[PDB]
Amino acid sequence: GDRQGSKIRTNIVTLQQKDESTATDMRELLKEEPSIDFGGGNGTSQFLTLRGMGQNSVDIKVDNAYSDSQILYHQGRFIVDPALVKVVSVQKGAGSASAGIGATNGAIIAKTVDAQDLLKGLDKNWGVRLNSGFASNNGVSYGASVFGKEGNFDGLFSYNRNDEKDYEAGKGFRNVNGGKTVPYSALDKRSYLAKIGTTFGDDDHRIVLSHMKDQHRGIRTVREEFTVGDKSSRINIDRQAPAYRETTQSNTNLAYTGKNLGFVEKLDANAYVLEKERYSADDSGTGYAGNVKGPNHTRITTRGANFNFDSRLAEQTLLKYGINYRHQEIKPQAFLNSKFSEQQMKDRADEDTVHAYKLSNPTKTDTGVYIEAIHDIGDFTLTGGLRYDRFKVKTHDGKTVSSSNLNPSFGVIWQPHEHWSFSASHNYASRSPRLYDALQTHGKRGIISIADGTKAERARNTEIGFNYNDGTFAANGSYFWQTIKDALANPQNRSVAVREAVNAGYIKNHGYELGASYRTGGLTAKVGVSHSKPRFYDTHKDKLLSANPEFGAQVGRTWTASLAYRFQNPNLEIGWRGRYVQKATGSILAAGQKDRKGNLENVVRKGFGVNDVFANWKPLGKDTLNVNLSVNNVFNKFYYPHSQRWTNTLPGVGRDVRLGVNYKF
Amino acid sequence: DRQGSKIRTNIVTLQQKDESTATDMRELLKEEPSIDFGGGNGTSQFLTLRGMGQNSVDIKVDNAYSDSQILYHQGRFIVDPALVKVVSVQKGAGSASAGIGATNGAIIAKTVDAQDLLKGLDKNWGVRLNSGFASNNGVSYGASVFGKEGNFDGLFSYNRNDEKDYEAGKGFRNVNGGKTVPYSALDKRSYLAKIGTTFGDDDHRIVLSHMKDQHRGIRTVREEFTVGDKSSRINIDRQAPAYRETTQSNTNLAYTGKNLGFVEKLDANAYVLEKERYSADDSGTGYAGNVKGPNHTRITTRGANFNFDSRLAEQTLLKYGINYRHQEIKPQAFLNSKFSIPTTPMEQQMKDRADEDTVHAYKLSNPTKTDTGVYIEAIHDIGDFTLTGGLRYDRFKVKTHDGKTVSSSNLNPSFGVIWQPHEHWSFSASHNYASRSPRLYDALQTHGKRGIISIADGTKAERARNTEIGFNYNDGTFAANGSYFWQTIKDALANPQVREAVNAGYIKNHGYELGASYRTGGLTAKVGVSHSKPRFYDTHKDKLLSANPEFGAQVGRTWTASLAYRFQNPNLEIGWRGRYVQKATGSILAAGQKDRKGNLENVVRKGFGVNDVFANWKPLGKDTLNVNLSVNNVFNKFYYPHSQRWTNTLPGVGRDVRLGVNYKF
Amino acid sequence: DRQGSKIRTNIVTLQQKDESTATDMRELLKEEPSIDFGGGNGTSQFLTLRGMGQNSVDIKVDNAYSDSQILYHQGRFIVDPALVKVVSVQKGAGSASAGIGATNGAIIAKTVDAQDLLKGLDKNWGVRLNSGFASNNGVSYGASVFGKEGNFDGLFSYNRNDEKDYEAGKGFRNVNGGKTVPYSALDKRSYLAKIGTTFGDDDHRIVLSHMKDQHRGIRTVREEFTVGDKSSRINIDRQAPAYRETTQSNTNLAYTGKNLGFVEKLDANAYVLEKERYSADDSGTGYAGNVKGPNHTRITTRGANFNFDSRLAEQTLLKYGINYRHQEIKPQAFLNSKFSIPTPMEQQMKDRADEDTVHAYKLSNPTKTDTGVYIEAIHDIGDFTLTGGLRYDRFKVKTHDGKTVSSSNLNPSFGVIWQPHEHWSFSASHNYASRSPRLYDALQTHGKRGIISIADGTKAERARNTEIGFNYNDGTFAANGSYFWQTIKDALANPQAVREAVNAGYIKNHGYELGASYRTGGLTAKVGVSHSKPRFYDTHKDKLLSANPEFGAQVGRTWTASLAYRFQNPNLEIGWRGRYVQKATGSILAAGQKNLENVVRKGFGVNDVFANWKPLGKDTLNVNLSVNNVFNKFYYPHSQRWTNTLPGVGRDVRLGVNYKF
Ligand SMILES: CCCCCCCCOCCOCCOCCOCCOCCO
Ligand SMILES: CCCCCCCCOCCOCCOCCOCCOCCO
Repeated sequence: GDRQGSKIRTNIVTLQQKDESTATDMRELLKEEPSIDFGGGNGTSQFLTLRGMGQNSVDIKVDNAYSDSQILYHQGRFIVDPALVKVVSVQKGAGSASAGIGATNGAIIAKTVDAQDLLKGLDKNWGVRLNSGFASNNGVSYGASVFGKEGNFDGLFSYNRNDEKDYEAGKGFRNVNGGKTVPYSALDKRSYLAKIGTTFGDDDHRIVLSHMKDQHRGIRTVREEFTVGDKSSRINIDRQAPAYRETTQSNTNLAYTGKNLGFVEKLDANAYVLEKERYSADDSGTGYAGNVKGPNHTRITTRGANFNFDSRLAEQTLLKYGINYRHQEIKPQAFLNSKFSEQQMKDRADEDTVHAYKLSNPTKTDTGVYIEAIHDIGDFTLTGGLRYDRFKVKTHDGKTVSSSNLNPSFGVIWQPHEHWSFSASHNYASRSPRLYDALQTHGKRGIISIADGTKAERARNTEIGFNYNDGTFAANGSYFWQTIKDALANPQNRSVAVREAVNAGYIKNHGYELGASYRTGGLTAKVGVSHSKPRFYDTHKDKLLSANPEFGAQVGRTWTASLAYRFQNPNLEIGWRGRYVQKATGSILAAGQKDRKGNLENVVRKGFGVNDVFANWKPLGKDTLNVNLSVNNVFNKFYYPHSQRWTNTLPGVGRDVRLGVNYKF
Repeated sequence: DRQGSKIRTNIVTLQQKDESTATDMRELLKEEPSIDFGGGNGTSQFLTLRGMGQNSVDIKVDNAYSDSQILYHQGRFIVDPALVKVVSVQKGAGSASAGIGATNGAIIAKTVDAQDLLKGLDKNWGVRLNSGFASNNGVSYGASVFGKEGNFDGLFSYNRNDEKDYEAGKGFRNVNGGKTVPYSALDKRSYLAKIGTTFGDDDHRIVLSHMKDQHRGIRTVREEFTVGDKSSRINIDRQAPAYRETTQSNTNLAYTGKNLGFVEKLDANAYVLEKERYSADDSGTGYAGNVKGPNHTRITTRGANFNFDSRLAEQTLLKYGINYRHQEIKPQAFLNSKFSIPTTPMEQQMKDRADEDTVHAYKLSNPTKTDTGVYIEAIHDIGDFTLTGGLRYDRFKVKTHDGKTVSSSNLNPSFGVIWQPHEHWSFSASHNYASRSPRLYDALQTHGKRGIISIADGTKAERARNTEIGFNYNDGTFAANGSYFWQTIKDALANPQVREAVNAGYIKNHGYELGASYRTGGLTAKVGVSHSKPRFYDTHKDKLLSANPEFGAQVGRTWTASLAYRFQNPNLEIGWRGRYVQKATGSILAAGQKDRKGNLENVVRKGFGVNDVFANWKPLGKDTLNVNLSVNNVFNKFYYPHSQRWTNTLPGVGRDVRLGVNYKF
Repeated sequence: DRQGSKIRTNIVTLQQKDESTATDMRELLKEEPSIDFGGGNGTSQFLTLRGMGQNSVDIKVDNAYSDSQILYHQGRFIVDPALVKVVSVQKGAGSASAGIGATNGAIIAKTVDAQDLLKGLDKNWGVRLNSGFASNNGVSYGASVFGKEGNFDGLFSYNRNDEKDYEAGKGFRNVNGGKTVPYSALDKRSYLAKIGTTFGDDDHRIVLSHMKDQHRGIRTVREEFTVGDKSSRINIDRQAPAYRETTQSNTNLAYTGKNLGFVEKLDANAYVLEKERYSADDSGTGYAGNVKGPNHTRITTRGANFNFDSRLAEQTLLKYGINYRHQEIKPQAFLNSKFSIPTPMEQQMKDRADEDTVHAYKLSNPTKTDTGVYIEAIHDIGDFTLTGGLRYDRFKVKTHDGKTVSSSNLNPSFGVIWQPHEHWSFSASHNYASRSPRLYDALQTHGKRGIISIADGTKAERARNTEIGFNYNDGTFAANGSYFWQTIKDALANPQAVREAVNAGYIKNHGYELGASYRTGGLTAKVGVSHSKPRFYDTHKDKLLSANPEFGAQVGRTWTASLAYRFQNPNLEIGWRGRYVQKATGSILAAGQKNLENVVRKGFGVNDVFANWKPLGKDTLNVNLSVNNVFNKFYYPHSQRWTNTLPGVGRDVRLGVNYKF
């Protein structure tokens, strides 16, 4: 099983569990997980943090494809729709050698659903699955899926839609027209999956071809992390200029797995193309896009491939080795550059420089080779590995800078008794600079480059853990220490017309997680707690590190608990679930954060509890029909989650009563 | 049905509807002489019952209904008959169990169910496909899947009707000199999703339902008009056509329990009904505040109804229950601050300048209206008399967009007698009181850019006093019915008095309806005639009632007739149908209506007659396959219907040849 | 087929199309040397046949076709092959039964039917799913449901093809220095709805059918160009991209009765064809009158055809029938009143009197009515088949000023086929046909730029097409050849404040086509070449004929070939396909196009490799892999303007799957 205490949590959500839930986003789906925290709002209003660390350092992997770029820092990076997914797992902090590219701070890892998963409940080779959803606060959802198998072939198509209105925050929230809803938080969210696959050669070989699309549309504000405030605020209707928007994530993926190949005992490979888009119907009121009148379209394309081989050197020792490749390219619609604008000469001088550049699409190439030995001796499992990682960054001025890193990793698990493991690991990993914001790449605000020696961030993550499980009771614990050198955030002047990415500091993180469960005769009891302390230490004279929630947030210590009971007759689980986040204090920046004026901020944030009760009934006895009812945020709590800025941005959803149905025939 | 012609239950049956070629209520209910629809597609249409408009008459689907509107230049939304299984009608003030607002009657529809679709089939699941062509000018299709497992049942239906600009009858010429009515094309879609359980000896049922009904296309600001000459008020610039979606959605939870002791039967309903207007650009829409780019306007209607039947004795039933409805209108944004009165002269701009300040100073909230009623009704059979007594207590509460709140309440008695002396005869009389609360202002004007719309301090509900008599003859071959009615309605409200909603006068209506039918060996013959005379008497100094079609129309005496013959081999029915409306004369306003420049309008409306031939064949003898052929408006008559404005707005559909197949397996 | 190469029936089969990865006609018909398509996506494309453009060549689906256009800066709409079950081609002037306007030929397509989809299945209903992936750069999918109960049948197909800006071949650079062609992305959707009945000993059939084909995306004013440098006439401002939908719809009622006695066969068709352009904002569109906000422009085409075959004797068939078509263009609004000539004085005064006249016109939707009656006798004697025919064609044009002008024509046709041996045919035909004036551009009909009328005597174009051919086929080897000569009198192009459609010259064309094939046990080899020479000759003093690609292009001599092997086990065909077009020279204008242009168009080759696999052996599952333009060749095709408009798609790797159950 999982034996690194709490640092690798495999299959946190299973498809069969997910079908008993009423959630239609990751935020509600992973709320029992204390180290994970989502900001408020719909879609890409949301930021995610893991052990306090943001999506600058934590990735969401679906079918083993992931970008590390972003569209705009006033919104978070795209979070996949769980309707597509069959499993979610998590890996925290710096990973081992087989972990892939950029594993400094960890990842949400998801696999899309397959034909065999959907056929599960049925006694035949094809099937249909319908679902619908109703939410009082305030949405409607449905989907369908058709799937099957003939000879050595299988396939599926799933369409899902979730049409969500402006959500009502908890009690006491008032929106400036004096309503209870959060302006421009409506989103029409659609996804599809198309898969075809073949399994051949004694079932030891499989090729799967997959296309996924995940899309959000609606009238959204420039800056999705805020709504519209009072006309006297910086977040008023004019500055925030809502306009129709679509933001999309698409992935075509080819995947192969072979087993018992003689020359190797298992091989996994993946080649994909991931597209991230922003489309806006009018960008006149969008400063960041260069105020581009009418439709505007921004792309990020990610091409990747991974190969992974497992070779057995002896009954007790496995050798994993492989290679990762990823290329990312950002495409503005048009470069804007030529439009960039008593001793101002120095400025006309600057003006003439920007105009003089001829800009190209920025790219970034990451590649890595790795080996890992996993050796079992006595009731110890020892893991040794190494990665060699290089990147190359070509910014929009054509400037190219690369570097490379050698990253060792060591891990021990000890399992003395059959109910016990204990763990320790010491993992190094590196993470290449990120390209600037895709939406700002047109270069209208000046040129964004990279300094000559700039290098990758490099993490040294040490941690210990234990797992207990005796079949009734379970528990796990993790303590971790993280240092990351050469952190990069905002660019340095070389006057503010031309700037360069630079290493600018270091990062500390440390903390703990506990979890326990109790299982008997239909009763399922659970508790968990997590606290961590991300800190960003400026090292550069112009202090360029950032408290942008993308990097992290100092989240309150977080408790979660659940209590559920499953009746033998009728087949019905009812239960309660709560999440309590304590009061939090302090910026992620050790020197503190400022305020557009430049003034110290006394970052404080309130604790709050959210409580939910739910029910799953299975009127037919099988998992072919699920009727689910939930009432989330029972007490209609008014609150702001912690992973976002601390000023009063976007509250949690007020109370919400949901009825979902899925049905398989 | 024994109130002569005042309650017509099941005017349209599903099995009849499958033999028809109609795709809207207007064509479906054309044999009904008291019902009249204005010209044009979708919400261009106004409906009148006994000459009374959608201000006083509601369409109820699954016992959910709003009384609000989007904009007075269009009619209120008329459900797609593709969704429905039955249509019924109740005219004038209803009895106590009728629900909220029953002063003038209602079209009442129920959506289709699993058991209705399984009708023709000898199994527990099925599919239904349909297809339609219309020469003038459209194409339609749909599919439906439905079934039953254990105590469960469900269905999904999709229907689409893609209609082009229609050609009017002969001699119509459109201003480019074409024969089609500009911007009358609509792409009309509907869905139904339902899931239900029947349990407990078949005496209990819970059904959960979602319906969506949507029209899209390039439509004019003001759908009651097309585009006229560039010299008219209805020219291309003023009418500024643009893409639009207008939508009716309902999620509905319905419960019925039977044989529960003291309660012989219980019916209950809780629902959320959404009405929406979406426009892709509202720059040329004055009424929306000339809002540039996309614009959404919402009306949300939450309701619940509970209804109990208790049996006090074998001949007496007691009905009692409670109705609750909350309506809330949501503009996309209040506009308030941009209130502006042009100079254009005149030299009394003074007070203007003042009013401009008045208006910018408000803070506006979404208007709401809450209606609630408790009622009791006894139905007593003695000798060959059936007596009905009832009472309703109704209250409302109106919160306008300035936050002002005004309520009132009413106690509404109702008495009804049916006498059935012979088995072929009934005679009837009723004396029914009912009330109807003020309507909220137009949803699309709620933003307040044209000024503040409030409600005066003592304003109260309209109150109807409807007396009527009737008879029903039926001997198995020959049938007939007749109704005479008289209607007084006190405290009529129309245009506001910052302006406020006030009571401004009273309404009269009287008239009659006769019908008769003749059925014997294959032949079926029918006739019907109806005439009413709605009159609106001003009481206020500013004359404040309105000749808007919403309120009503003086419609010509209307005759309908049909003759059809069902052959036995093939199973084929061929028939003629005709509808003839005589010339009508006045305004609905007793003192006369005035034309923009304030002059009295000499309201005159031509008579016309429309003839239709149709055929229904059943190639297999069962009802599981219908092939329907029709030609409507055979003589390609050019005319204007009466329920709309009298100037020449939107003509009837010219001649139209239609083919429709439905098939169920 | 026995007219050498002039009539190619069933060039594309449904069964073949299912093994292909192509999602447009251009890639589907690339092995056809006489057909050439311009560069770009959707209506950026021009078609030529024997060097003749869409001004004279039609696309007929289910025997319905318009001859009107939206705007001359884009080509006429080309149907999506996802709808079709067959494509066929008829070149030059047709015989009498060919329909209206058959001066220069037509691509001919039939939409798919229930029986075609049921093909591989052993039951009365079925589903078909498909998906596509394209590296450069798109994704596609669709679904179809279909069946049969008693005497009746029906189908619904939906198809969608979401295409990104395409990357051109190597060395192309776009002005932001990318490799993609700006605004060449299109979201392309089609659906088909059909219901039919077959009755009366299977000798009678009625089919009702509705089809819609639609392209949407951000597109430029003038789709034949992208966006060039800000110093060019094709810069971002002039080209003002904006959201656009362009749509072809057809509702069709079709009847066929057989062996009805005297009448051996009857085919009839009555249909309504809609062509539509919708734009979200036309402010930067000069041609639409700079109409602010949404704008939509329509062309409606109502037609009917009736065709009878009567057998006068075992050896002689008589065909006769009648063709009717009405076309009406509808602007959103006439604009007429705002005509304005920019500000010498002596011309100014003329100018200001001009706008007064324009402003006095009250304008109506232009219409055109075409009708024709025909008879053809087909007579078989010895090993000769002789064909004699006659058409009488009239038209009536009502332009936007209400002016009406008609003419009529009597068009004879003669054809001989001689089949001396069973492996041999030889052919000749001498066919006259006429083609009525086309209405001005739909999108310009508003008349803001002035009034567009028709001169008093103007008449139809009239083609005299003579040609010879041969067909060899012995079961293993096959070859065909065609030579043709075309003269067309009274060509019309550009108008003579108030301007007038006129006859302004003539057109000549000649050339050849040759094909050859070789088929032996799984192996299939094919080659072809085609060369033609369209030439427009001004007759009018103001030189009025046009070099726009609508009318044609001097394409380079074109070679195609392919080589494929089909293995028995697995059921896999792999092959190669080439299309090389030689360098070209010259205008279609005999006197040259203008400031005189020396027209030169470079040659190029395109190579593709492809595989089709049937993992189940039935035709119910096809897995398709192709790589088109393997060597990533950078080029401009010839059926477009010679300047450097829109290049060939670069290299593109595709996988497509269809499955039937
Ligand atoms: C618009 C983007 C969203 C749609 C996603 C689909 C796009 C196309 O993707 C291609 C990937 O292939 C999926 C294969 O599905 C087609 C084959 O159907 C299944 C037949 O195989 C079952 C064999 O028993
Ligand atoms: C200018 C006039 C000529 C126009 C002709 C165009 C006609 C358009 O045809 C297609 C649309 O048809 C829709 C109406 O459907 C009529 C159905 O009649 C068919 C009878 O079939 C009997 C079944 O046994």
